[PDB]
Amino acid sequence: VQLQESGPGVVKSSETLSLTCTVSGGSMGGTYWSWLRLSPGKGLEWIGYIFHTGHTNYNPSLEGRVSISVDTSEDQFSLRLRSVTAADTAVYFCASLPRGQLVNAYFRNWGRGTLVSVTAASTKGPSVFPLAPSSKSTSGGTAALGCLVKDYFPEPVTVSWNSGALTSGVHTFPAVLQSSGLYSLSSVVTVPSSSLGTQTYICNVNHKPSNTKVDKRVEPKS
Amino acid sequence: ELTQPPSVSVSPGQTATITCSGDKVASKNVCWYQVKPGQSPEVVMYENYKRPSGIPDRFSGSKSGSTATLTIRGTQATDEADYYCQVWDSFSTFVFGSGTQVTVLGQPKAAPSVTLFPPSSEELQANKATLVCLISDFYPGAVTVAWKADSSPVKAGVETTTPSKQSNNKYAASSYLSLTPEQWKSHRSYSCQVTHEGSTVEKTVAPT
Repeated sequence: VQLQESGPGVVKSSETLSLTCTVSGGSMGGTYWSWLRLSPGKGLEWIGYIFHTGHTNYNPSLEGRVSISVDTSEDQFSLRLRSVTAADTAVYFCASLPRGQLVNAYFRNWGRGTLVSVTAASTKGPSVFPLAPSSKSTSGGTAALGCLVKDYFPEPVTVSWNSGALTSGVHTFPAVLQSSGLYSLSSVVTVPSSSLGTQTYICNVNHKPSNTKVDKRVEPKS
Repeated sequence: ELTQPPSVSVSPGQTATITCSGDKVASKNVCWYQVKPGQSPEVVMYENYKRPSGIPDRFSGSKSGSTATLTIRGTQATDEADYYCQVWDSFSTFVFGSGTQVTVLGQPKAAPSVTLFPPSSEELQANKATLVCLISDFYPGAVTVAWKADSSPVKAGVETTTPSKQSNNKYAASSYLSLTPEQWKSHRSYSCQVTHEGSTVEKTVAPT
């Protein structure tokens, strides 16, 4: 017996997530067919379960926001989670429960796990801010100056430095999905701090999804 | 809630003990799941000490109580995972642990480098403020970020990432703190605080 789920990769905020889950190598009866999810900040949690008869049991914490459908015809069971917020961003699994006494029970036959992110619906251009040179950087040398690419959607964003003529000492950090629904990454380069004031540093940000290209010049403070 | 030690690290030889120590904890029955990224979670212990089908002998543990413990002897590399404990509840049906990250080196532990950037003047001219905390070169990849305004902790407007493997075989992560310029300018100092293993690094910036 396998278990494989599916659903949209992305869900726009305050809508209604909708997933389905397909069983293979067996039949539906005799087991509570459950939905769960996993994310840091909330840990692992049981969303709900359904029986092939149509009868359900949900998580109180959710509840009135969750609807679990079912289909005995085509070995599937569906999830429907309305009024979605940033907290609902998680890795969603479907699993199985041996029908019986539930104290001793545990989930078996988990699925691979879909991955749902709560976003902002519309394509957004990034704001590019300079991160003025500082020190605590990899010794001296030596300073670390960067670029903050804030509030963009969707991914990806490309940050090069001085049009690519600069590769050594470049650390571009992975983005952050925010409660906003918008991404945000930072790209910092480490340069000889003897070269400040004279050598020019520009981060070249490309966000093809919005056809935006920002070349931000990073000056030292004064 | 059922509290668990956020991270547990162990050399490939030694053993690892994980605790679930909540409130009920749980008058008898406890179960443990192993979770690896992009993989289907699976059981490794149930009731208290029972080992399911396909579980090597090194997995073990039981309640004291009131506290269940999962113990892995001679810890193998494929045992690197996130472990969660679970009990039945009268009302909630199922109550899960906070999760523990069992990392299992790997390589010698690396201490995190923290780099804190204050808001740019430009961003402040756009009526936004964002403090950037960049953490890099740390092993294992399990840290804890906490923000401080002056001395008071901060929970609002904080967005931290999941640590990512680097080319250095080490981990990197960022944390962002969002503020209104008024907030930024009104306080005396803000501080990014990074706890990795037992050690912490607290960087601090101030409005000037």
